[PDB]
Amino acid sequence: PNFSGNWKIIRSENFEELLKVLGVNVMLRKIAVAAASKYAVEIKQEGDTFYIKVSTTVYTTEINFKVGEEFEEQTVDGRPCKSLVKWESENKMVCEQKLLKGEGPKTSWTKELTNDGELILTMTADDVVCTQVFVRE
Ligand SMILES: *C/C=C(C)/C=C/C=C(C)/C=C/C1=C(C)CCCC1(C)C
Repeated sequence: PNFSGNWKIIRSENFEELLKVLGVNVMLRKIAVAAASKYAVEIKQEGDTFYIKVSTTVYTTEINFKVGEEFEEQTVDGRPCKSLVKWESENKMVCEQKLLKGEGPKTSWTKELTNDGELILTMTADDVVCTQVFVRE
């Protein structure tokens, strides 16, 4: 597959519920949900190496990794973690995360390229799964 692209969000479900599990208070959850309404994901993929830039209106972050090699990023609620991405199939990868310090919910994410040109991101905290769908810009 080629995940490369400038991806624009078209749907976001269960994001507030995810943030609630992660301990974010109500007003900030609503504000974060609003920022997700228009956010972008830019992917450059070369073989098993990924460069990912996630951007909202006022914030941008980069996530760089090679599949199967541990790296450091942050959880959704911003806690530093160690991460490891593996393929689950031709067009889907899964990332397991472990907190660098302390305890907290078990978090992870997945990225899938569908056959109709959508990118599906999921983000999980314990029992709660957020699903977001993007198309290429
Ligand atoms: C592989 C693609 C990944 C890991 C995308 C991750 C995206 C996020 C962690 C998005 C986080 C956001 C917040 C934590 C609040 C502001 C809105 C978002 C959706 C940009």
